[PDB]
Amino acid sequence: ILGGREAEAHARPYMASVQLNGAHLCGGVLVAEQWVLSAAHCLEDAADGKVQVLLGAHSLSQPEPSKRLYDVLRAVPHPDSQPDTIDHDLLLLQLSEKATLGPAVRPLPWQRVDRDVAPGTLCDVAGWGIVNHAGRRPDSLQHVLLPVLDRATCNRRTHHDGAITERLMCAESNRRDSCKGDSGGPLVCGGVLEGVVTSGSAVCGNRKKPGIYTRVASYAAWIDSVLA
Repeated sequence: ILGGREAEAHARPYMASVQLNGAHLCGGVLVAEQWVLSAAHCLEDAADGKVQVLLGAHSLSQPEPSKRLYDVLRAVPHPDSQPDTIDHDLLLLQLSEKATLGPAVRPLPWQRVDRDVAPGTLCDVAGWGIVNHAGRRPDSLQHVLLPVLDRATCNRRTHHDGAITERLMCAESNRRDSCKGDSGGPLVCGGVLEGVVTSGSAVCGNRKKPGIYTRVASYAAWIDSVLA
């Protein structure tokens, strides 16, 4: 997260760290007691690796009473996701057991009705991704409030040049943005999950390249089917 601040510890009890061989790989969001939603490209590399989910964390490294590392019983990338595209970039991870809930671990409601978030709406993005261009990784959860950008403008040639489908949304990315290691993390509006961070684009915090997020409401049928 570039241009943000350290989040209040455990104030986002839905926040998950998707880990590969004990190292933070992607953000994720607890959407049911036993299920974490993230981005498919997070796994599109993992292969042999041991995939786990850390819940209840603020610091990735430091002792905390609420921290709990879960194995994953199944990893379900969206069947239409593809390594060379930003489309359908969702990943559901089933935890080895239902998460132990408490003040620091709680699923977040997610939008099932397929309607766009209104342009200008301020939404919260959280994660442990890099916080500057030098690529330094923060140890504790960061977050930033970003205004939603109208899809039309986001699709302008200088921006994303027609790549933003009705299944995607954008947020402004000027000095503030999600970055490498923030992929899979949640875009939350008024306490509701609306978006998941998609593929890291080559430059973080570039105003001509708005952040791109997968619209969870657009994939509600798919999500529901997996969870059922």
